[PDB]
This record gives sequence, C-alpha cells and structure tokens, in this order.
Amino acid sequence: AFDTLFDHAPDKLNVVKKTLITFVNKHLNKLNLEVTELETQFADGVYLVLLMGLLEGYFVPLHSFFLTPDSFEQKVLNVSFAFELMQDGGLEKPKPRPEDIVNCDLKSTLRVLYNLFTKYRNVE
Amino acid sequence: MNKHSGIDFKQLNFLTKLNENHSGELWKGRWQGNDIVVKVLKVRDWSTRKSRDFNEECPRLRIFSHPNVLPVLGACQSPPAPHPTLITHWMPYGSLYNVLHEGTNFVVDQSQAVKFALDMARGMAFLHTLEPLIPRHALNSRSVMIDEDMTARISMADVKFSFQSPGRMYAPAWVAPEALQKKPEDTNRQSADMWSFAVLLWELVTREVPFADLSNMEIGMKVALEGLRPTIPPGISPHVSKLMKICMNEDPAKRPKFDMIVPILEKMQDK
Ligand SMILES: COc1cc2ncnc(Nc3ccc(F)c(Cl)c3)c2cc1OCCCN1CCOCC1
Repeated sequence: AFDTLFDHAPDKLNVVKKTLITFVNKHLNKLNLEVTELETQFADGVYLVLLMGLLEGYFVPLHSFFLTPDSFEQKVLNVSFAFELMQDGGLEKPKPRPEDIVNCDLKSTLRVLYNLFTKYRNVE
Repeated sequence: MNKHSGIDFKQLNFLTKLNENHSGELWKGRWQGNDIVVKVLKVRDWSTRKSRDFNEECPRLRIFSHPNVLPVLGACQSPPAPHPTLITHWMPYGSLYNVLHEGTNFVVDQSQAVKFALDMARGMAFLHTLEPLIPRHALNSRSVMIDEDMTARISMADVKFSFQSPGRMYAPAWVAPEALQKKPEDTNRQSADMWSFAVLLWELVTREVPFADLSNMEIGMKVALEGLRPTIPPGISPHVSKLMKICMNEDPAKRPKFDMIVPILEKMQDK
C-alpha cells in the first residue's frame, strides 16, 4: 500500500506530502503552529500529541508528555505516548517503532501521518 | 469471600440506549424497582489488575448520606459481567449542562440558579470532608445532575477511574490552570475544584458554555500557557462579581474552601 506511494512514483510522493502538509496545518494552525517540513517537525513527538487532541476532541494535560523534550529518550516517550493516543482513538498499533519517527525516517513518518489522514480527512 | 459481589449484571433490564462515545455507552434501564442509568465502560487492554482496581474504587462512590451527592448505586464486576459497568438513579432533568444549555421547554430563573450553586457548594464541601478524597472527580456542568425536585447533585458515577486515560481531558474549560499542567499529586484538590466552581458560577450567570467557540485542545493550551480566562460579565451585581473573582483567584492558596462559600450562597437565596 505505502510501498508504491513511496518508491515508484517520486512525483506522486510529493503529491501525498503536500496533501499531508495541508491536513496537519488545518489543525495545528489553531494553536498558532505551522508545519513546513514533514522530515523533521514531527520527530520530537510534540506535534503528534497536539494533533491527536485536535483530531479527537481533547486537551492533553502537560504533565502527560514532554512539551519541550530535552533528550532523545523524551522524544521517544512523546512518540510512544502519541501512538497510545492513536490506539485509544481506534487506529491499530502503528507499524514504526517510536525511534523511527525520532530519527526522521520519512517513510515511518509519512505512514503514521497518512493513517491519521485516512481516518480524519473530514474532521473540521 | 469478597466483601462485595456488586450488582448482578443479569438483573439489569436495559430499555433504551442514551449515548455512546469514547468512554462507553449509557442506557436507561430498570433494576430492583429502580429507574436507573447504566454506563457500560469502554476500556482498552482490560486486565485483572484494572478489574481489581475498579472493584476497590467503586465502593467509595456509594455515598448515600448527603442530598447534593448522587451515589453510584452499585457496579457490575467484570468478570463475571461482560464489561465493567456502573449504575445510578435516573435523574429526570439530566445534567446541569442539559438544563442550562439544551433546555427546550423552560429557562431556569436566577433564583433557581443560585439554589443550584448552593446545592453544588454543599455537595462539594461534604465530599471534601471524606478521607481520603475520592480520586479523580472533575467538577463541571456535565458531572452535576438535576433530580426530580430540581435538586442539584454531584454525580459520583462521573469519576475517572485509575485505568481511564489521564492523558485525555474532555472538559478543560472548567479545569484550574495549575491542573492543566501539574499532576494531581502536586495540586491542592479543593483549590482546583473551587476554580471549577467559579466557572460554574460564570456559566450560571451567562447561560453560555465557557469557551464554546474553541476546541478542547485550544482551551487547555490557551488557559495553561496564554492566560485565557472567562470574561467577567457586564451588569451583574458587585456581590456576585466579588464571589466569582475570589473563587477564580490565580493563586490556588487564596481560593476559599467550599464550606466558607456555603454561608455566602445561603444569604443569597431568595426562594
Ligand atoms: C435524563 O437523562 C439522563 C439522566 C441521567 N441520570 C443519571 N445519570 C446519568 N448519566 C450517567 C453518567 C455516567 C455514569 F456512569 C452513569 Cl451510570 C450515568 C444521566 C444521563 C442522562 O442523559 C444522558 C444523555 C442525554 N443526552 C442529552 C441530549 O442528547 C442525547 C441524550
């Protein structure tokens, strides 16, 4: 599914990336936050956590994650927590390890975002 | 040889489903001659540990000794029940939120609103005499119920159990700024509850949902980090303004206890 969207259509990868950029900004702009680069801006887990609350209708208490992570380990914990929120909302366990997102593996990042897009396209 | 067996799930008569959401399903039903509401809880990764915890936490909610507290009548232990389940009496008017914001038949007058405030203050004062405090009750207009004689009652069925995700807050507009940011162990619970009460006063004064134009995530982040506060309404009495301001003090330590605002609200009664 995500093998063809990634590998053998390089200009179509850019189509999905522009679509995902648009979708995450629909929501994160409400917190005065802007995403211009999917390669790095979700790696520390913060925007994934904030995005899940925007998409599923809750606030995440700031003691539940690291709003300003100061280590690789805290970024992994943020991403792992965001994955838990993902499963809370009905998505199946995400395929990538938490570390894959923190290490800016674009395929791991793009898969997680695309699954959020597939589910929440129409949330306003 | 358990101290409680709980309510037998097989004795519940499920009549009509009222709601379903992330937390479970609500049904109107009947049990042992009572008109009841049943909440069937939705829990991911249910376990024997969580089930043990549910069964230790539910008995604390069976509070029959105060008119402004609505007890859990009982709970169905799972196993043997299919899911962990709570039962309470059916409150004909529904929640305070329903009565204030979804009331299609009548608008409660301000004498009734002041009585609601007194009712809630008395129930919360009583709850704060209990040792230890009932873990994780968030005071807001959805967690106060209006009984057949219009008495407002704190809903013990709306507590959050230990296994219900602490990382997802669904009514942040009523939560004190410090409680949006700090673990409950690092906050004074009665001061945090008094902030919630102040927002209830605001809601009773304006007949508006606080921050209705914002998503829950926007509310929590702006209240915690950008100083967003309810706008004190124009043209209310100085006495109501003063009470709202002291209950919503930025310093938790300067907020009054519930038992100190009960006599204030008593003198405000007109009925
Ligand atoms: C008169 O209606 C209610 C009485 C209630 N009385 C007592 N408790 C309620 N809720 C409740 C909340 C949590 C619980 F664990 C349990 Cl056991 C019960 C009640 C919820 C009630 O309504 C729930 C759904 C009301 N909405 C209002 C409009 O939209 C659809 C239905």
